[PDB]
Amino acid sequence: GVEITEGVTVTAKGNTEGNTADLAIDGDLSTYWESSNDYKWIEVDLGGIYELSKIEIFNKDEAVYKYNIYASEDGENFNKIAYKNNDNVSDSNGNMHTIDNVRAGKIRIDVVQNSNSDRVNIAEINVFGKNTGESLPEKKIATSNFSETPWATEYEKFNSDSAYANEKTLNEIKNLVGRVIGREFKDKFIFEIRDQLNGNDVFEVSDSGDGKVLIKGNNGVSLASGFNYYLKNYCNVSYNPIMGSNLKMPETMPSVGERVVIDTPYEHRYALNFCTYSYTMSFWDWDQYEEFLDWCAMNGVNLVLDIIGQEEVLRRTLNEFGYSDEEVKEFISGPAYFAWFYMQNMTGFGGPLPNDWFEQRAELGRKMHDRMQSFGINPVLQGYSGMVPRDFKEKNQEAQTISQGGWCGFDRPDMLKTYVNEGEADYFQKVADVFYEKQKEVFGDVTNFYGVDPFHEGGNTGDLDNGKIYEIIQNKMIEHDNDAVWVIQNWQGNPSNNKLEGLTKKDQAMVLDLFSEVSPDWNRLEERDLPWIWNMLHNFGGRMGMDAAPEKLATEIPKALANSEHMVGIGITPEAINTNPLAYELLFDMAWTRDQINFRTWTEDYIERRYGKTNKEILEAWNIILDTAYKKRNDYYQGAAESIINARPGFGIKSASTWGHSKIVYDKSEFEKAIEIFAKNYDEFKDSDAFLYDFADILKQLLANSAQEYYEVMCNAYNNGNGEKFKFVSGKFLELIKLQERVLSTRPEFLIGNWIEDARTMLKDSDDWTKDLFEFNARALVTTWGSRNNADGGGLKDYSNRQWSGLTEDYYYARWEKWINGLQAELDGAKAPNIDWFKMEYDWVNKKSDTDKLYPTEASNENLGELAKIAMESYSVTNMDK
Ligand SMILES: CC(=O)N[C@H]1/C(=N/OC(=O)Nc2ccccc2)O[C@H](CO)[C@@H](O)[C@@H]1O
Ligand SMILES: [Ca+2]
Repeated sequence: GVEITEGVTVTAKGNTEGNTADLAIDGDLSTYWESSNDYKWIEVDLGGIYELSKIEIFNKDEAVYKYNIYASEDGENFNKIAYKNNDNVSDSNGNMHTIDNVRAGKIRIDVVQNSNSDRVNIAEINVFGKNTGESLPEKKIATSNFSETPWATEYEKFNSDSAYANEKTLNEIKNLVGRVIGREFKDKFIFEIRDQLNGNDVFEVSDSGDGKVLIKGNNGVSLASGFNYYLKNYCNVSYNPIMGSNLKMPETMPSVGERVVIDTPYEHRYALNFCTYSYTMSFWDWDQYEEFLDWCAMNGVNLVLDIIGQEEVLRRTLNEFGYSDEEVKEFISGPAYFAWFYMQNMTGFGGPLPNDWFEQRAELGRKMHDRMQSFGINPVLQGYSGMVPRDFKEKNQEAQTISQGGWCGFDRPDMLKTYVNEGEADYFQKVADVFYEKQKEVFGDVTNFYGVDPFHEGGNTGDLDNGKIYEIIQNKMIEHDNDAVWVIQNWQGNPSNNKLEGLTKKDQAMVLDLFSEVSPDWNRLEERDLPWIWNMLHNFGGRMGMDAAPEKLATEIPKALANSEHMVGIGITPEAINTNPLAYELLFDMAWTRDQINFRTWTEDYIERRYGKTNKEILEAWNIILDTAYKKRNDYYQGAAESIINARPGFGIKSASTWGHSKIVYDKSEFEKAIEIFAKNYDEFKDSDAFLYDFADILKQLLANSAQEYYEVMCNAYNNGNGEKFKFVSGKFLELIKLQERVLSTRPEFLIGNWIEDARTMLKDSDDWTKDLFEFNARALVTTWGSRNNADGGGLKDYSNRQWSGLTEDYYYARWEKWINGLQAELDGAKAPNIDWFKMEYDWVNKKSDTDKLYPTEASNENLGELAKIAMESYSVTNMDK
C-alpha cells in the first residue's frame, strides 16, 4: 500500500436516508452512501497530502457501475486521475485502480452510471499512498466593486464628456468595419453623428466627394445600420456571423449616387429570449459576443436581454441572508441552464459552478456594457420578484414564502410573499432592496430596463391578489431607479389582464408579445395602454428545419404599426439563433419601413447579396422554397417540423419532442425540386459559403422529409409480419441516416464537437472536474435535457434535438439501429423488448471527450451536389417507388 487508515473524512451534497456519506468510508461493506439527486459524487479529504498509488472502490451490489476519480493537491483544482468505463459487473472483490503516484489531499468520485438504478452508491473506498508531511493550503471568492474598476472610470467618462463619447463611438464603428469586412476597408468610410429625424433613429449614406462613403447616424447602431445598408444595397454583401456570410467586396468602393436618409418609426428593436442564453450562448466567449453585437448594431438592434454575470449579483444578495458561497453554488444551475434558472423554473442542475466563475462573468458583463454603451444598445438587466431558495425560511425564520411546485420534474424556487400582514416581517422589501443594490455594485448604472417574470409556465400565487403583486414589484423597481421600465414577457396569455391592470405606471412597463408571427396577443396589451413590442419567436429549442414566415413579416408588422398607438418596437425572441437566416434578416429590415413590402422580391434581392450572384434557376428554387417550406400558414405550431431521425423510436411517432410536430404542411416532391436546382448549379455557386450553408439546409430537409415516408413503409412491413421486406426498408432507412450524417459533416455549425469543445474551454485554467461537468451540461441540453424525471416524467426528452454531425451518428442512428434489430429479431426469435431509452441516452450524455471519444471541430470536404444526387436517386420521395 500503504492504506490511509486514519484521519479520512467525506462529504456529499445529497443522500437517501440513512445512507450518509460517512458510510462510504466506515470500513464496513454492508453500509453504503447512496445519492438522492443529481449530485452523484462524494469528496474524501485525506487529512493531508499523500502520493496515491491505489484507490479501491466497492459497490453495494453486482450491478455495472461507471465512475470518474479526480484529485487535488491545492484544494482548488480537481484533475482526473482514474476512471471506470468498462461494462464489468461489480463484485465482492472490489475495483482496484492504479494511480501514477499523484499528490492528493482531496479526492472526488463521481459515479455517473449504475445499470440497476437511477441512484448510485459507494459501499467502501480505500485510498493507498505515501504521506508527504504536507497539508492542503487554505481561498475565498472575492470580486471587485464596479466603482473600483477601470470600467467605471471609462463608463463615467463616456457619460460626462460628449467629445470623448463621440470619439469612442466613431472609433468603434470603424473597428466594427475592420472586424466585419477587413481592416483594409476602414479608411474607405467617414462616420458622423447627427441628430434624430423628428425624434426617430436615422442614418444617412452618401458620397464623400473623394471616393469614400459618408455615413451619418444619431448613434452607434444607426451608424452600423447605415454601414449594413451600404453593404447590402451597393456592395451586394450580406453579413451573418452565425448563419453564413457573403463578405466579398468589390474592387472599387461603389458610388452611392443620390443621397439616402432612412429613419425608423420604432423606439426599440429588441433581441433575445432567456432561452437563447442556454440553447445558443451557454459557452460563448467574448469573441462570439463581439461578433453578435456587431451583427446586432448592423441589424438596428438597441435593446438586448443581458443576464451575463448575474450569478455574482445573486451571490452577494444571498450572502446577506445566511447563505455561504457553497450554498449559493448549490442553488444556481450549471452553465447550460441559466434560462430556466432566471425564469424561476429550476435550481441546482448542471452545477455547482467553479469558484472561478463569478469574477470571470462579472468581467465579461462589464466588457459587454462598455461596447453596448459605445453603440447605444440598452441592456435589459434583472428585476426582482421574490425568488428565493426553498430553505430561505430555515435561515430567515421570519420570512414569508410561497411554494411554487414543480416545473418539468424540477423543483421551482420559492417566492417571497410580495406583501404580508401588518406585524409581519416583509422579506420581499428586504431582499429586493439588497438585490438592486448588489446589481449596482457589480455593474453600475448601465440601464433603465429591467426584466423579471413571476409565474412563468406555472408556479403558485398563494393567497395573494394578482394585480397587487404586479403593483408592488414595479413600485419597488422604480424605487431604486425612478426611470426604470419593467420588461415583461407575454407568453400563453400570462400575465393575465388582472396582473397587468395592477401596473400603476403604464409608461414604466414594456410587454414583449413573444410569438407575434404565429400567435399575436398584443390587442389585450394595446387596450390597456401598455407599451409593447411585436416579436418574431420562430425558433424553439434550437430545433432545425426549413421554416420561416416571410410574408407575415412583410405584411403584419407595418399593419400593426398602423392599427395601434402603443407599439414601441419590434424584435426577436428565439430560443436559439441557429437556423433560417432569412427570417431574422427580414424581421430587422421591417423596422425601417412604415409600408408593407413584397416578400417575394425582397427574397430575390436577399439571395443575390447572400450568394454574391444569382440566376433564373436559383431564383426559381427560392420561389419553390417560398411556395413550400416558407409558405404562409394560418395554424398554430411550435418550431420547424421535426425530423423522425431525431425521434425516440417506436410506432405512431408524430414528433421527437413532447409538444412538437413532424407534420410537413407542404408537398415533399415539390420541395425536392429546389435540391435538384441547387445540385445543378453547385459548381457555379460553391465559391459561396452561404450557398453551401443553404444547400446543406435544404438537402438535410429533403432527407428528413423522405425518412418520415420510409419509416411508415417499414412500420407497415412489420405490422404485416414480413419480414424480408422489413430488413430492406429498415436498412435503406439506416443508410439514409448515414447519408444525412455526411451532409451534416460539411458545416462547422452542425458539429457536436464545436458545441462540446466550447463547453470544455469557455473559461481558462479550468480543472478536469469543471471541464467534465461543463461537457455534461452541453451533452444533456441537446438530448435528455435533465435526468430521468426531467426527460420522461417532465416532458423534456429531445426538446432541443439537433440535426448535428456526431450526435446523429452516435446517438440518433444508434437508437434507431437498436430498435430495428430489434423488430427484426422478432420477425424472424421473439419478441422485441421495451427499450429503456433514457438509460441508453444518459449513457452518451455522461461520456467525456478526454477518455471516451473526441468529436471533430473540423468540417468535411464532402460534395453537396454529389450528395444531393445520391439523395434524389436512392433516398427520395420523388423516386420512392423505384
Ligand atoms: C423547455 C423550454 O425551453 N421551454 C420554453 C418554451 N416552450 O414553449 C413550447 O414550445 N411549448 C410549450 C410551452 C408551454 C407548455 C407546453 C408547451 O417556450 C417559452 C417561451 O419561448 C420558454 O419560456 C420555455 O422555457
Ligand atoms: Ca461502508
